[PDB]
Amino acid sequence: ANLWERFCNWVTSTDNRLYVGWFGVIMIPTLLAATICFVIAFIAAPPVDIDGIREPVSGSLLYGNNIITGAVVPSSNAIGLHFYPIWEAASLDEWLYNGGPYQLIIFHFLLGASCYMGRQWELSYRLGMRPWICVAYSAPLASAFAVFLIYPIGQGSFSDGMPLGISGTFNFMIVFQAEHNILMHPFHQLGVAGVFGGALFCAMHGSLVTSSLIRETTETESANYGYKFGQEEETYNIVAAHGYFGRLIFQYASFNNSRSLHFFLAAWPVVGVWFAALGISTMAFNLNGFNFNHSVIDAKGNVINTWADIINRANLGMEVMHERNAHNFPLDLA
Amino acid sequence: AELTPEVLTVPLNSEGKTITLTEKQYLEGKRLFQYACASCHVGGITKTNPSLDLRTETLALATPPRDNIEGLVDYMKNPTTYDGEQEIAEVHPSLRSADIFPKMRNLTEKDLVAIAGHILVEPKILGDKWGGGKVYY
Amino acid sequence: ELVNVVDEKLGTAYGEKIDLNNTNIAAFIQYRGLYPTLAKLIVKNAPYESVEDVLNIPGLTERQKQILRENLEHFTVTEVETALVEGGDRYNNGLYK
Amino acid sequence: KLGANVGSAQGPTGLGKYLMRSPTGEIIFGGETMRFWDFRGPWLEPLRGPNGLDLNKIKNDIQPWQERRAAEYMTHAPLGSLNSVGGVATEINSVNFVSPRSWLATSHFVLAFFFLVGHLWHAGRARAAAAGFEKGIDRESEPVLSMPSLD
Amino acid sequence: LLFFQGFHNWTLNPFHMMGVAGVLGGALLCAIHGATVENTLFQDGEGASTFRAFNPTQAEETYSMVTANRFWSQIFGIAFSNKRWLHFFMLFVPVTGLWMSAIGVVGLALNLRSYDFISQEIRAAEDPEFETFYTKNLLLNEGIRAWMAPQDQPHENFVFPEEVLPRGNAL
Amino acid sequence: MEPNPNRQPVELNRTSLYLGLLLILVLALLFSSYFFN
Amino acid sequence: AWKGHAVFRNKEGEELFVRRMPAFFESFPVILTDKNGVVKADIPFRRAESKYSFEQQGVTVSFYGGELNGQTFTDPPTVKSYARKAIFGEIFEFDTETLNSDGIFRTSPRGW
Amino acid sequence: METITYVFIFACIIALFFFAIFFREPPRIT
Amino acid sequence: MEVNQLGLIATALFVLVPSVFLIILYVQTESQQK
Amino acid sequence: MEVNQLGLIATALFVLVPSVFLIILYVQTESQQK
Amino acid sequence: TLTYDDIVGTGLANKCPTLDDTARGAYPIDSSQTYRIARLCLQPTTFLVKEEPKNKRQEAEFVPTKLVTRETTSLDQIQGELKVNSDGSLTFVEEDGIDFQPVTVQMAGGERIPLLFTVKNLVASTQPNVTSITTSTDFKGEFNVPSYRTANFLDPKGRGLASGYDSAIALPQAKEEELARANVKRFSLTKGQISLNVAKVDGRTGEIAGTFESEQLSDDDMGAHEPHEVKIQGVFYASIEPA
Ligand code: CLA
Ligand code: CLA
Ligand SMILES: CCCCCCCCCCCCCCCC(=O)OC[C@H](CO[C@@H]1O[C@H](CS(=O)(=O)O)[C@@H](O)[C@H](O)[C@H]1O)OC(=O)CCCCCCCCCCCCCCC
Ligand SMILES: CCCCCCCCCCCCCCCC(=O)OC[C@H](COP(=O)(O)OC[C@@H](O)CO)OC(=O)CCCCCCCCCCCCCCC
Ligand SMILES: CCCCCCCCCCCCCCCC(=O)OC[C@H](COP(=O)(O)OC[C@@H](O)CO)OC(=O)CCCCCCCCCCCCCCC
Ligand SMILES: CCCCCCCCCCCCCCCC(=O)OC[C@H](COP(=O)(O)OC[C@@H](O)CO)OC(=O)CCCCCCCCCCCCCCC
Ligand code: HEM
Ligand SMILES: CCCCCCCCCCCCO[C@@H]1O[C@H](CO)[C@@H](O[C@H]2O[C@H](CO)[C@@H](O)[C@H](O)[C@H]2O)[C@H](O)[C@H]1O
Ligand SMILES: CCCCCCCCCCCCO[C@@H]1O[C@H](CO)[C@@H](O[C@H]2O[C@H](CO)[C@@H](O)[C@H](O)[C@H]2O)[C@H](O)[C@H]1O
Ligand SMILES: CCCCCCCS[C@@H]1O[C@H](CO)[C@@H](O)[C@H](O)[C@H]1O
Ligand SMILES: CCCCCCCS[C@@H]1O[C@H](CO)[C@@H](O)[C@H](O)[C@H]1O
Ligand code: OEX
Ligand SMILES: [Ca+2]
Ligand SMILES: [Ca+2]
Ligand SMILES: [Cl-]
Ligand SMILES: [Cl-]
Ligand SMILES: [Cl-]
Ligand SMILES: [Fe+2]
Repeated sequence: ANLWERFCNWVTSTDNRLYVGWFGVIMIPTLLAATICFVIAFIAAPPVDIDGIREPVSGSLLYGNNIITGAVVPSSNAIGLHFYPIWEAASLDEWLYNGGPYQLIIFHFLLGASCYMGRQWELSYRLGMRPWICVAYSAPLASAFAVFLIYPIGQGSFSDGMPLGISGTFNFMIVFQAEHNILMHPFHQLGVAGVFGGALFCAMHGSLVTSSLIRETTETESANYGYKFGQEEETYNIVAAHGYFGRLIFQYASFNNSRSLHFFLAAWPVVGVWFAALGISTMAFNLNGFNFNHSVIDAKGNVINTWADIINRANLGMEVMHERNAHNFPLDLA
Repeated sequence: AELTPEVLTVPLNSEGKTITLTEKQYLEGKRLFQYACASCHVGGITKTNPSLDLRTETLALATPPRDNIEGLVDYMKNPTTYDGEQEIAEVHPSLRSADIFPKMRNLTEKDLVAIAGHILVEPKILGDKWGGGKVYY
Repeated sequence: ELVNVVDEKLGTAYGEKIDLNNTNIAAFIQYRGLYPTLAKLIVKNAPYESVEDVLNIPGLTERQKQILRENLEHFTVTEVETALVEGGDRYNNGLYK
Repeated sequence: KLGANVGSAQGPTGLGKYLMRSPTGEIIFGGETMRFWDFRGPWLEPLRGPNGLDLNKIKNDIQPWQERRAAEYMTHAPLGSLNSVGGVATEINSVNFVSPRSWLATSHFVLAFFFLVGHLWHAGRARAAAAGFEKGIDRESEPVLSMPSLD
Repeated sequence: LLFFQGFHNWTLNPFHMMGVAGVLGGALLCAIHGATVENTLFQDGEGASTFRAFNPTQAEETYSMVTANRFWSQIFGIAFSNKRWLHFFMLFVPVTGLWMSAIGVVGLALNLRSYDFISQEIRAAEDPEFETFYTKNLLLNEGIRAWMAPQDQPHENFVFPEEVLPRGNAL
Repeated sequence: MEPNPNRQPVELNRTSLYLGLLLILVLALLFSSYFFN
Repeated sequence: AWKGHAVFRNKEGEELFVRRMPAFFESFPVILTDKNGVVKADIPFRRAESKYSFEQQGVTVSFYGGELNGQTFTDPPTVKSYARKAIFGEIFEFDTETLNSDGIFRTSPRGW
Repeated sequence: METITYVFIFACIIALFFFAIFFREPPRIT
Repeated sequence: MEVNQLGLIATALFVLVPSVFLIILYVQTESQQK
Repeated sequence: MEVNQLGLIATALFVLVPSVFLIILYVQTESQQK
Repeated sequence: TLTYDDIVGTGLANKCPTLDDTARGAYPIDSSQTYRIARLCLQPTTFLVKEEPKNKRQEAEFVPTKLVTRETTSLDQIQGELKVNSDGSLTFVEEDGIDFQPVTVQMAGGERIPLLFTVKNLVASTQPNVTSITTSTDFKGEFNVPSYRTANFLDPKGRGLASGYDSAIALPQAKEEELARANVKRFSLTKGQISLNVAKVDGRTGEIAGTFESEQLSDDDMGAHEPHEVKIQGVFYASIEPA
């Protein structure tokens, strides 16, 4: 057993408190770098010329933000999709003025999270599990890729990537709605069905299983002590639960098969959020939401407004106001 | 409200002679306008030069006047600057420059008349929406 | 002490007529025969001590001089306002439809 | 055409309204399109010099075919709705247009993504099947039960 | 939705935010739980489609809690160990979230908004170089209100002349 | 992991709680004027 | 104190009325109409094509009652200021130093 | 002092991550 | 009066931190087997 | 910045009071026999 | 003889052309001919900002700064008239070109100074009797410095001069006096001075190159605060040609 052999054995060990793994060998350093840079930037970075018009936006705490307003501000529109590592800058001060931290953090993060998914496969394999947890995780990951990488590629600038902050996230959403009418896009609608539905089935499932807990405890103790970790007996009555649910809707809307049920629980939100991710990722190439502006006309030819037209008025407000100093020409073409 | 013959009656020439368009004429004019013009002139504005619109009052004050059928048809054959000083067929779609603006190629006199009629009738329907831009959307 | 000079200029003839010394060129579309040829000449040869000085622009045709004469009533002149004429704003003032 | 000196027109931000510099100095178009200065096209390159866009070529050498082409492309930008209403998201119905580039880009991003998912699915499944636990954990030989506690 | 953004600045409201956490967290739990059970199943049949190998009356758990726990302990650092707590928590997160959003909306009934940060406004009013995403989003809101109010609140008979409409350069 | 033999339970009886609370509160009543200044 | 009732007039002496702020709006434009609701004056955002500026329309304000009773103001800044206050209804003088007031509306105990 | 507060609360949360992971009550099979 | 603002937080913590300490000790003493 | 002066103590107490509560409960649980 | 693809991305596009050490000759000036500068290029290499002392009676120094807006700083493609005056001096009258760059430099401690680096409306003249331009020839002149932002620019609360709110709308019932300087936007217009020192002359080609120092005010944020005094030093290139 030479040294490389033992190194590989430790890396892939199923006994480490946290699994390292080969994916983890990339994950750990990239995630540490992204995290460290993020915390430092979020606390102390100077304002960032996000839209490349020498109009620097302050994102950090020390420069006048709170938790809700603060952000790591996207790199300059002057940079576009150009790679801006620290060593391309003349100085750290230039690097900061132009939003370098943003690129360091999002590239390291995306690599890191990709390896996080890989790692989920990897440990599933080392433990003799079936492998598809990582596929469930692909949905939020794909979303992150959508707002941090794909959308910037489609619009030609990381300055249009989502900001690393709460309010910056809202800014991103609002401008997105202006430029894509995302609410009227069936993929975003599927995404909403996914997360609303996921919340619903989450509560539903939780409540039904909780409802059918087999009595194992007294009134003066938590029912949870009624389940012992690793016990072979199922801790609730799935037949009683199925009976209740079938009666609540009708006999056949219900799952009596736990495997089929849990698969449904995985699939509904995962698929929905996949479609959300693809909504952002295809709206990245400006294939946008349904446009029914002035779709309904009377006999003379008067426009008869629908709610779609009111939406359009709102969108117009967003459009004309966003990045109020950045456009010189009448069409916002990216 | 409906699209009445009165609505469909527009100036044919500068001398104040009118012409009454058919509903068929109006609709074909709309179709042809969308096919050959709307890419720049959607809603009556001008995307590659927003300073000049297709409002009737604007066409009236153009040189020569373009607020009637023959003015507009003429423009579609031989477009000029707003003051009449320059002929701009080279950068503006016209029968004269249908060689470089191919969508103009198979257009008949009747077609141009229909387009002209669309341009004149539409503000009578939409009012300020026509040439008004996003403010009036 | 502190004054918005643009709002102020709106209280002069600048708010009533085409200021040959300040107004953005698109205003010349208001009247027959002025845009773009004469508009370009006028904006180019500004400023003018009086409206009638616009008749003296080098190269004007006789017909152009007639057209200008027809439109003196729609013109004015006021002091050149830096804020209105810097940035090439007389040719493009960031306003479209 | 209206008489502007486009090389010297200062935009509201202080950057040139029509022309500015890229981060490495090249003369490029101003406004948001500063992000797109890497663009190269047969209609634009005649105006290009060693230092980027050439002000003299811009003043003297712009042919009408170039104007035509720029107007055409400006008015056929790859922006449009799912029901093929051409233009920005707030545009009114009138133009039936969605660019082929949008259709092809979006279709193939969707397909490439679901194929990434497919790769994860069948790769993980292939590993699990080659090792013999793709159908679940053997109750009589549960691997984790033979591993020391994490803590 | 768009109205609540423009007039109430609803996204800035901590009760809405708790709502979002509850909903997205619920979705997260739904997905992660489903996937976990499905990928820690015991082999209880010979079929490669593993759905048939379950019996509703069976006394045994169909998946391994112990293996799932080790997996998540090593992936994420922590893991459920108690099934009862897991499922109760699946009730608790989205339900609590929706309740909080309800509280926020009750505030909005009175225009009792989380609309501004006063310190932000004092600084920005005094200092025309100070900018954050918060002030940017307020500009967006002002846009929404001005451009949508006349057609959205027709009973008010709003007439906003072009010149008063808030608009940035060119657009 | 094997248990550490040096562990000891800790105590605070009620009288000590009362004395302690009295000390803290009275110290606070004394020093607060100076904290406000 | 009540500053008195503000009456706005244009250069022609027509009485003008400031459009009041609805409770929904955190901020509101300044718009003045005649008795029939026709826009006669406003405070423009973009100036370049303004037609209704106070300067152009020669807007003045006269007060009746209250501290400003019998006074008229004609300089556009001041008239504009009082118009801004007019979107809030009747105009008042406030002590803002005593409490270090920040100028942002708060609800009453009815609200709370 | 606002900044100090934000950073303090955050720091506490990270410390808690540390204890909740490495000094958890270890799960035990029966 | 123009007091030190921190006075308040200073006083509050000054009371709460040690008091809490005591309360913790006391309570965990009472819960110990009798 | 011009922040609400009571923010600090409000936050401090917001953290400290319920946390302490939990800590008390936890510690007296651990001190119980078995 | 470089092309755009040789140049792009190198940083070279922001550099002015250079003359060899062989170019120390003289460029014959014929009073009868009419002259033009076909290309004036000014490449800044150093931005210095005058510190603003506390006692106001201590000598203020120009301190070094860090450029943070990258290689976007040079003036070029500037052309203008080259007049022969009665006393035999030459006067360059700037007609057109890329004759401004917004520049932001950063002072020790982090303060950022934006400025409109410019030679707009430059009029610069030599000493008399310049029979031939030599490495002893030089230009001195003045230029205009308009507001760093032009009139449409809106501040982060949407206030501006030619557009925007005219008040602080997030503070509806605040007293306006204390906010006047921020609410009422003002458009600056000042003067700068420049000296061009010819260090090299190729008399065959009429190409000259040398060093410059200009002085001007920095951005004043549309009247919100006081500008800073800036000194810009660098190299220049000009091609003289009879027109
Ligand atoms: C590479 C794939 C591709 C692309 C980019 C296009 C693009 C186009 N097609 Mg073509 N076409 C395709 C495949 C494609 N098509 C196929 C497979 C068929 C046979 C049905 C056709 C038959 C066809 C006809 C008859 C016509 C077109 C037309 C068009 C044009 C208008 C499209 C439109 O309006 O759609 C409308 C949009 C939709 C219908 C939305 C589709 C959304 C789908 C259902 C989402 C699916 C995502 C993913 C696959 C789902 C995975 C499920 C998950 C759970 C795993 C556009 C240029 C039109 C044209 O202009 O011709 C000149 C036209 O008339 N196409
Ligand atoms: C990250 C994205 C995100 C997420 C996850 C949420 C999440 C939420 N939003 Mg928020 N929202 C967002 C972004 C987001 N929002 C943004 C950017 C804005 C702009 C500011 C808004 C503006 C907004 C508004 C204006 C409101 C919300 C509300 C909510 C909550 C609604 C929960 C719900 O299910 O109601 C669904 C409704 C119910 C559950 C009621 C009962 C439904 C019954 C049981 C249905 C019966 C159906 C029956 C069978 C008939 C079927 C018929 C069929 C034919 C159709 C939820 C917390 C709502 C809220 O806070 O409520 C307090 C709300 O009013 N949001
Ligand atoms: C300006 C920036 C500067 C930053 C500098 C930071 C450098 C840190 C280097 C310090 C090295 C020591 C620390 C180890 C502590 C530890 O975790 O041990 C825990 C255990 C114990 O080690 C086990 O220890 C056992 C023996 S003994 O206990 O050590 O004696 C042994 O048997 C076993 O093999 C071994 O795995 O180790 C493991 O479980 C395997 C390694 C787990 C690796 C954790 C990586 C974390 C990645 C974080 C990604 C997210 C980032 C943000 C999250 C909020
Ligand atoms: C195949 C279509 C791809 C999209 C749906 C995929 C379903 C799985 C995706 C969710 C993964 C969650 C995490 C893994 C969860 C997990 O581990 O799954 C486990 C579950 C059971 O695994 P088994 O090993 O028993 O079966 C899979 C293979 O081994 C084959 O036997 O997988 C399936 O049931 C696959 C069913 C595919 C049958 C085709 C599905 C078609 C769905 C159509 C949806 C269209 C909606 C349009 C909008 C309305
Ligand atoms: C490579 C490493 C990657 C992981 C990095 C670190 C991840 C940290 C994970 C959370 C650690 C702290 C958990 C404390 C709490 C703790 O120890 O819980 C422990 C608890 C144990 O569950 P059991 O089933 O064992 O408990 C049952 C009975 O004991 C209940 O009485 O876990 C859960 O309840 C799961 C649901 C909570 C999930 C909470 C997730 C929170 C995510 C972060 C949210 C806030 C972020 C703030 C940003 C500033
Ligand atoms: C920066 C981080 C800061 C961490 C903060 C932690 C702070 C810890 C605070 C320590 C508080 C100690 C309180 C012990 C209080 C206490 O436990 O008393 C009772 C205690 C009796 O101890 P025994 O040996 O009897 O043991 C009994 C055991 O149950 C005690 O644990 O005596 C002492 O502790 C010695 C010192 C007594 C001195 C107390 C005198 C009080 C007199 C009242 C004075 C005020 C009235 C004046 C009127 C003029
Ligand atoms: C479609 C065939 C089409 C018509 C019809 C059309 C009409 C038109 C008119 C009547 C004018 C004059 C407007 C006025 O007030 O005097 C005018 C002016 C311009 N147009 Fe046009 N036009 C049609 C097609 C197109 C297309 C496809 C474009 C875009 C490439 C375009 C653009 C313009 C421009 C620019 C002008 C102003 C030109 C100038 O005065 O210098 N038009 N159009
Ligand atoms: C584009 C570049 C193309 C280059 C041309 C292709 C060259 C490819 C050469 C691949 C070499 C791989 O060599 C690989 O090395 C490792 C480590 O020694 C071996 O690993 C082996 O030894 C280690 C150390 O004892 C053991 O822990 C491990 O279990 C065992 O498999 C692999 O079994 C061997 O296959
Ligand atoms: C923000 C400011 C807050 C300040 C917080 C101060 C923290 C104080 C921590 C106190 C720790 C108490 O430590 C706790 O002591 C008790 C006994 O003393 C121990 O209890 C042990 O002894 C008792 C008595 O024989 C046994 O019944 C019990 O089974 C055994 O575990 C606990 O295992 C230990 O956790
Ligand atoms: C330009 C001079 C105009 C002076 C009159 C302003 C409107 S009135 C003014 O409003 C303030 C709130 O903004 C009050 O605090 C103050 O008491 C009152 O004087
Ligand atoms: C571990 C330290 C990481 C944080 C260091 C922050 C950058 S360092 C910081 O920069 C500021 C602006 O230039 C200066 O005002 C300040 O004096 C200086 O300390
Ligand atoms: O950067 Mn952010 O936002 Ca996508 O559009 Mn264009 O650019 Mn800008 O404007 Mn709209
Ligand atoms: Ca104050
Ligand atoms: Ca010299
Ligand atoms: Cl924005
Ligand atoms: Cl632009
Ligand atoms: Cl108009
Ligand atoms: Fe379950």
